[PDB]
Amino acid sequence: MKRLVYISKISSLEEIQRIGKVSIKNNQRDNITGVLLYLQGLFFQILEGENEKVDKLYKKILVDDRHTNILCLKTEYDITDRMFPNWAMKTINLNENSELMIQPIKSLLQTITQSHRVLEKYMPARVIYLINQGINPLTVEPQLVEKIIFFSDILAFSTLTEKLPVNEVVILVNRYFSICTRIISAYGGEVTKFIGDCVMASFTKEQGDAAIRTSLDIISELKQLRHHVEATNPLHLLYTGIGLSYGHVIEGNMGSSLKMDHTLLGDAVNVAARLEALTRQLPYALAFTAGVKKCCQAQWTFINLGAHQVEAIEVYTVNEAQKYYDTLQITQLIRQTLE
Amino acid sequence: MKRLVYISKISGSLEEIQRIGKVSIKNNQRDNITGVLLYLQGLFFQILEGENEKVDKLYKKILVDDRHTNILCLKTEYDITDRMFPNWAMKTINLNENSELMIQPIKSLLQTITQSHRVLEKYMPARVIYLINQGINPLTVEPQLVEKIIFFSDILAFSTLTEKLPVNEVVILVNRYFSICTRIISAYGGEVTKFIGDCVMASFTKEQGDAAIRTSLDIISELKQLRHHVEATNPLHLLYTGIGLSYGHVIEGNMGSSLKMDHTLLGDAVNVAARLEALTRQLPYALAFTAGVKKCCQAQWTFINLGAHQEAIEVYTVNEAQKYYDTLQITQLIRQTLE
Ligand SMILES: Cc1cc2nc3c(=O)[nH]c(=O)nc-3n(C[C@H](O)[C@H](O)[C@H](O)COP(=O)(O)O)c2cc1C
Ligand SMILES: Cc1cc2nc3c(=O)[nH]c(=O)nc-3n(C[C@H](O)[C@H](O)[C@H](O)COP(=O)(O)O)c2cc1C
Ligand SMILES: [Cl-]
Ligand SMILES: [Cl-]
Repeated sequence: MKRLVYISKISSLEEIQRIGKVSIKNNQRDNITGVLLYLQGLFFQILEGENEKVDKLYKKILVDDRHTNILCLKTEYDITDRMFPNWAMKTINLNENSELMIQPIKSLLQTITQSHRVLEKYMPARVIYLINQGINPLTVEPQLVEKIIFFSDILAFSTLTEKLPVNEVVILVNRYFSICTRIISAYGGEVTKFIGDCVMASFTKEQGDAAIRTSLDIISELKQLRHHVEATNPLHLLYTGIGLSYGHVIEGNMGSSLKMDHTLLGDAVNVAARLEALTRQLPYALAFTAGVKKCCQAQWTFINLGAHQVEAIEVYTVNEAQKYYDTLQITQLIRQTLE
Repeated sequence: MKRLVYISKISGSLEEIQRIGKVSIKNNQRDNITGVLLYLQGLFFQILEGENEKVDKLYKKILVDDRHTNILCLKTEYDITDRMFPNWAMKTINLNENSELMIQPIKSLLQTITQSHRVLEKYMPARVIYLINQGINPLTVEPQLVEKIIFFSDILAFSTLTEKLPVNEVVILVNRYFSICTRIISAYGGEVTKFIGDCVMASFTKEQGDAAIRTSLDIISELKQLRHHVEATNPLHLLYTGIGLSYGHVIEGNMGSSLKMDHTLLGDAVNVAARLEALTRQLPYALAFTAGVKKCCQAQWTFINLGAHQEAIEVYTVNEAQKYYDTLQITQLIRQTLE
């Protein structure tokens, strides 16, 4: 038996009662007990029952359109007892509870949960996934894994920061991060960090083609954006270069009780970064290693760009990543445009 | 009138908890402070309301109390119209001793969300924790151009250490290095912003020039003590660092999309500090910084000019940062030891 807890965000009061009625019916049939609280636009649900049976329900609740931003906070895998043996699904509306002695607990709960939701927006997606799976991020051991590492950043970003107002730079950076995160995630990748204007992400060794396609789609969407906007919009000057590496990296949660983070340790991270920087002096906006190339099964036109020093290593690209522009001219054009 | 909420962990008894309750009633009666103290599973929740001078005066007293630790103020309300608890000088509730069944769901939800909250706090940038502690929602703060000293430190010959050490040995070594850097940076008023691979990124204000140099020297010194504290079979015996400091304008604030948010620092100084840390590999000093950092220093260091490096930039260090070893020889030692 196992018991899990999740919180969610509500997307009218009668419909909630309908939910509760359905749950009472469905859960008694499956020996599932639990509770549904709601307060100030948030849902709280505890569910317990047979391991297989709770999972089917949770999948239904996940795809349910009535709530969004679902996060499973805790899972307990071999519970000796149930917490609510008699409740198929007790609905408790903490909004219309006016009892004074419950008001401090209720107020603290709302404050702490809202604060928790704010913090969730800064978490690495890999930690959120771990928590959703019932794994303690603080105790899980890091592992060596084979990964494709993705690095991209904004062309001539120092020139742009030098010549643009604060809000313009932030709007531009936010648009860039938005387009990178959306495309990376669409292809199954995971964004690791933003470092300045750099986007760091990782794909699995089975996602070589997806990484190439992510890189091409980001470049392609930037080119569209550049001719979507007027020439007074800074977005008209947004270009990117992309580096990809493949290797062994130690993935996990690192640090101390004072400060934690999710990190990838290994040479491939630095190689991807150097390759991304190398695209400035290349006729292509995407550079990757032989290891990345070997993870690809599609019929790309790989182009060998010789050995370069980051030891020297072979550097490849695909034909479709070729620049329709000259890079040095572009940075000068950016400089002159901002005069 | 001011109302604030905070949570804390108990350091290190029912009669002692009730003694806290009685002292608070007396003092709060004196200063027209009302509120609620709540205890649950080694955790403290307290709500305090009153006029500004008195609640701050009490809060400073509460921070220094040795009975609780890891104090975080979650919300602050200013010039409030009403009191939330007009009639309670200090109502102490021990939810551990509450056996009521109807309260058990809310009590369980509070414990779970608070414990998850404390875990999430560890992953936050120190600037976000700071903003929350000031009763400011970090998500509503607008980015600002500010003058910052940027700090970068990483592990020497880390590529060799990852290649030749087991995963668990690498993790113990990186955790200890992160543990040491975070403690010292934080002790000196610096803010750790994130870990990138084996690198620690932090920022200091322009008024903390000496504190940043002292932070760097202290980390180096503590690594030196540790290297001779341990046996030669311990990976910690081979742990060295290089440190880079830069000074310049950076944009600070929340950036990204609905898919991924983060606290980022945008600016030329971020890249410069990273390159200077890497530059220490080929210098007889473990610390390298720009001229702007040197101008932020009021203490009488022996600054040493290491010329210009790559537009070129001028590099400085302090005589105190000199290595008692040759760096190439130390790298060869690291590889020869691991055979
Ligand atoms: C917040 C929330 C909690 C829910 N909890 C339960 C639950 O505990 N048990 C249950 O059977 N259904 C629950 N539901 C939704 C129903 O599973 C779903 O609407 C219905 O069962 C679909 O019926 P079907 O299986 O015939 O498609 C919940 C929905 C929401 C939005
Ligand atoms: C969790 C916790 C909550 C506390 N709350 C209050 C409080 O609300 N009011 C108060 O005067 N002291 C509170 N105290 C303790 C104060 O520091 C107290 O005034 C101190 O222990 C004794 O003060 P005194 O030396 O001036 O007599 C609290 C302590 C703890 C650990
Ligand atoms: Cl693929
Ligand atoms: Cl990382």
